[PDB]
Amino acid sequence: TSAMQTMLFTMLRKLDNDALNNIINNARDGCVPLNIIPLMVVI
Amino acid sequence: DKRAKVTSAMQTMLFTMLRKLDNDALNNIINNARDGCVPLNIIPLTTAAKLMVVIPDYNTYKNTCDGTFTYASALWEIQQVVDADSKIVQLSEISMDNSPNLAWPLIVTALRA
Amino acid sequence: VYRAFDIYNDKVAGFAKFLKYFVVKRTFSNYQHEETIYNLLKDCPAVAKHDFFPHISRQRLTKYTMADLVYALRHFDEGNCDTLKEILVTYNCCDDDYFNKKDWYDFVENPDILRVYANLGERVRQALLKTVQFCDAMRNAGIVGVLTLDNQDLNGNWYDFGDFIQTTPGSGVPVVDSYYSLLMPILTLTRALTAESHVDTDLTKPYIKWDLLKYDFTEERLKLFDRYFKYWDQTYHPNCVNCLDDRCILHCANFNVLFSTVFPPTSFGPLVRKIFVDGVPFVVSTGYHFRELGVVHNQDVNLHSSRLSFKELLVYAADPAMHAASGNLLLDKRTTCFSVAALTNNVAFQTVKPGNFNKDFYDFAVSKGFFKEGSSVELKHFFFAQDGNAAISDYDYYRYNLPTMCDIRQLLFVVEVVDKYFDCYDGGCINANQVIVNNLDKSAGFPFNKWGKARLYYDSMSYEDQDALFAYTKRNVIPTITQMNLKYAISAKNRARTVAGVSICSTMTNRQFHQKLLKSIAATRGATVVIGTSKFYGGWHNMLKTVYSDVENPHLMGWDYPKCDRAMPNMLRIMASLVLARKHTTCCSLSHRFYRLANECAQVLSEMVMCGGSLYVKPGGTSSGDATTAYANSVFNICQAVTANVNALLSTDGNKIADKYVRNLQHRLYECLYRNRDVDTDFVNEFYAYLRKHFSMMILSDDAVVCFNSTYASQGLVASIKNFKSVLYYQNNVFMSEAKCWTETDLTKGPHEFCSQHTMLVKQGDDYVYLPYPDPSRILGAGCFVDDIVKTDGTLMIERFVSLAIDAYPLTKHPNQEYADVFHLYLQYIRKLHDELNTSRYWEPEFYEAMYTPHTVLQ
Amino acid sequence: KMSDVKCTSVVLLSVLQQLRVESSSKLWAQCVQLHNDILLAKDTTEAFEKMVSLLSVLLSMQGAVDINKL
Repeated sequence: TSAMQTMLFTMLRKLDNDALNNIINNARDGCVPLNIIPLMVVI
Repeated sequence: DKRAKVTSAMQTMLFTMLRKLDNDALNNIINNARDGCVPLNIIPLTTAAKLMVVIPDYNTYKNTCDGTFTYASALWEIQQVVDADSKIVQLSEISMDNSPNLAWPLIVTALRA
Repeated sequence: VYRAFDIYNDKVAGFAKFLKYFVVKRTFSNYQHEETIYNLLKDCPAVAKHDFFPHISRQRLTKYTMADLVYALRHFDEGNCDTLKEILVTYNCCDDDYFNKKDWYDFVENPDILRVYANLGERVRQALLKTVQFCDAMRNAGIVGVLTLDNQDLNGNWYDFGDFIQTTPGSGVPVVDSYYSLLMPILTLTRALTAESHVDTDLTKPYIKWDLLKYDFTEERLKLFDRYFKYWDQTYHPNCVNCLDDRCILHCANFNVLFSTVFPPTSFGPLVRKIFVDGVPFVVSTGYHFRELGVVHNQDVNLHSSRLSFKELLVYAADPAMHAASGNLLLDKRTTCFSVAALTNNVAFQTVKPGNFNKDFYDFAVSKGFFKEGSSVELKHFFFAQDGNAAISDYDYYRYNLPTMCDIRQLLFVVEVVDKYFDCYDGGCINANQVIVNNLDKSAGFPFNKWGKARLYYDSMSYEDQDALFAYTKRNVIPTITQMNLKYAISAKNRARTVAGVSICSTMTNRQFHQKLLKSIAATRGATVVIGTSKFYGGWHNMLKTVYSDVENPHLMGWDYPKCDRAMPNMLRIMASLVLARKHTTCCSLSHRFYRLANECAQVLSEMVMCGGSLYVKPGGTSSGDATTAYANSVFNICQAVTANVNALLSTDGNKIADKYVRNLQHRLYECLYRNRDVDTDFVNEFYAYLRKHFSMMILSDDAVVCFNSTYASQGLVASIKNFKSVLYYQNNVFMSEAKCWTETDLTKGPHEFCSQHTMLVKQGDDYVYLPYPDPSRILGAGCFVDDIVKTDGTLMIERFVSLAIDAYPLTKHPNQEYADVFHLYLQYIRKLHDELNTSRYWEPEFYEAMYTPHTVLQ
Repeated sequence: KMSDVKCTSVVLLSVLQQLRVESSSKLWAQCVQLHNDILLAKDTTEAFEKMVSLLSVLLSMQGAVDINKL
């Protein structure tokens, strides 16, 4: 069941958008948010 | 075989429904009819001893389940409020400001008084 | 100016618009005649004042008569409906700016119009009372004549006494068939009998505190009848058990529907009693109070029993009495539907998962040049996920089912024409050892789905038990329960899709009732109803050339039924069930057929539905889980089409019909609708043949294509799409938008859309044949997304893709290259999938070609 | 870039539901609304912003699938 997230991130890197890649790069090293992003970040 | 199984299951369900119905209210309602034959929609209405109000928004909580409430020409008092996730929401939690913080709808369970 | 008239004389007949306060009018003999008749009917308070000076001057009348109102509400057209707006505005039912809102006329969108129309009801009922008063005068003064709606103004008064004749006192007789029959559809629309819910029939006083234990109301029904329908010259049974024929059943149910909207809704539903089973008091249903059929008391009511049989156990488990009584009281504030009882301690919530995206086929398609920005074929069909409060938001849609009263004289002839439409199939009551069981894994309804599927109950009940249960149903009522659930399905819209599991105790007997008829309708080719006729092997081409058969100036037309399964009135569903049961003239007596009708009306019309975790009351509509809904919908469709044709043939000015046969047909149609109560089989056959000639329908469940003589419908001799709009507005309480109704003038371009498919003529085998092709984006959606069942075995995925390729083959003849690319892509993909694992090899194109030619007609 | 973001949203809500997000009624309703709004999106930047919003509730949630290793 762990391969579902791997293929999801494969598709995400296939998209290659500025916002999505920025958010994933941030969350890579723990700098994640806490609430849903509106249309609460830590560290 | 499985016919015996479904007979036993139906019997068990019928008995678990049967041993939670009879009381003074049920007979006091049935024995005032023409030949002891009342509609069905009024046995849980004026004989039951517990009401479950499904409140979707805070306004329908104000006008319906204010902190006693009268339904079916009787007296109930709001109690044991429960949100969509089955978490005991204390009556203090259900306010105007703090309403978006708890997952609607709420389920109020009130005893008959 | 144009005013609606109800006319019947030696040269014209119908209810149509013809060109003609203190109205003034103009024969010496007619002058004296009207003067004498008025003088004899002068003292009645329902007559308007008349001034005989040479002219006949009437005084203090409205601008529109009740005929104008009945027409505007029965021939509605949002483009030209200024008279309805003027009527609504003038009597303070709404304001002028109300008609600046969008979709105000619509019932689904903006249901507040049901509050504006209702603001006429009291006025309406006032007129009704006046009517009775008027007739009293004519019964006490010796006056014989017919009552026309175009004589009673909107304030109730009457005038125009020219048709009447002087006779012996105390014996004058009014005839009120046309009047009441044309007023009937708008009695419930405006809620005319609301003031009967109050204490002394006054809208300024509290509602009657009706005794909760009271359920019969028969005396009050007869009182209301005698009060408003005093001169209706036909025996009215408040309980439809006493009728003599299914026409009597329809006739009396059409009145009980109107009279049941003044009583407390807690008095309907099953009537229950406390019986003693082996000493212990059970609560079981010993009757049922239908809003349509009155009070029905079961005949085999056994008390003080020693033990129960398996059949009795099924009747008791399905008996909601033990469930609604022994549960908890439920006040459900999420919906306005009547809520009965919560059987659990906490409301349950149900969700729907997203689709299971197949990435392999998608990458394959992108490698095959598809999904380019700017392509004509897209991905538009997804599995939408649903949150918790979805199912109930589905159930609340039943707020679109309203009480609807019908034109009883019109319906009593439309039912004959519809029975003629079905007069070629076999039917009757079959035994238990002849029922052919489809999908032995269907849900068995609540509370039966707690222990197994329908297969379980079918294998536990011997044939004798099923026969005994059928006989029981033919003498008693079993108000079973259904269970609603959310459905996992593909759609281009995110709306919630639901399936209703009807209990096994209802389907087990509905099958023994309707199996022969359904099989005979499914095994016939070339009729008006096409159900069970595969589009394969020329079937589409044959069906199209059957619809094309002999229409003179052929045009094609189609329509939709907005909120069909939710808003279909109960009167029309009872009519459909009676049309279907009309085959039982050698296997059932009249009482048997009425008990079957009552069983069905209790089980599939106004049953108790367990949604979420509780039991509510279903106000009406069809249950998609019934085997007989696909055919009852076809009966409803044929009824609506025949009704549109009747209202098109009548509402046209018979003085401009340059034909003589058509004008005589219209005259005879009026004679057979509101006169000659006995059915005229000769004219019924004449009208059926006329329709077959000039209006040829192809109808599957609530889906229809029509080939019609365009020159006639150009003049009004045949139903048009605006006629279907009007009929659906006044009979189905739903608005039909012409943005979803298609008309096609060229017959080479076949039906624009029938059964969610398209048609095009192609040259195949040196012969031009009509082939159906589907929307390509839907097939791409069904290929890219699956429902998470084929992920464990490749065989089912291969079979789904082969079915999609089969469905996709005809696009190879489409002129758009990208459309044939779809089938070629499917074929490449299935060749791949077969490599992973001559006319029977599913991996070559000649296995699919042979599916669409009648020269290889096997399965 | 329209079909790709749509199937990405499909698999993203698949993962979200797989992580028992459906046990929070409010958060699951938010995720369902965003998914259904992406599946009806007829423009690419709105689909992308709804997609990053829907990914937020995946990478803001901790105890979920790891991301530093992928």
